[PDB]
Amino acid sequence: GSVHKHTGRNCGRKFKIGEPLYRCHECGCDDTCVLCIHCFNPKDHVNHHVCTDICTEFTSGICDCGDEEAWNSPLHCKAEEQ
Ligand SMILES: [Zn+2]
Ligand SMILES: [Zn+2]
Ligand SMILES: [Zn+2]
Repeated sequence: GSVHKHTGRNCGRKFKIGEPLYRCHECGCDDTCVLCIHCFNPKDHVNHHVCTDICTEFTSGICDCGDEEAWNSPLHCKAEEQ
């Protein structure tokens, strides 16, 4: 897979139509806190309650990975791995 890391800053990537927005009940500050396909690390959320929403004309936004206000726990962005 190809990767473009956002290290030392937030992701902020705008979801493309059709993509999942991931939320985690445990990690999210609230229900508007979301991660993109590039960032969501399944390892961070094994014992967690995760839901996806799907990007449409009316459901969109930007990825909160790297924005510390959005998360209760340290996230390990998927893009940073190898
Ligand atoms: Zn992202
Ligand atoms: Zn990320
Ligand atoms: Zn989580």
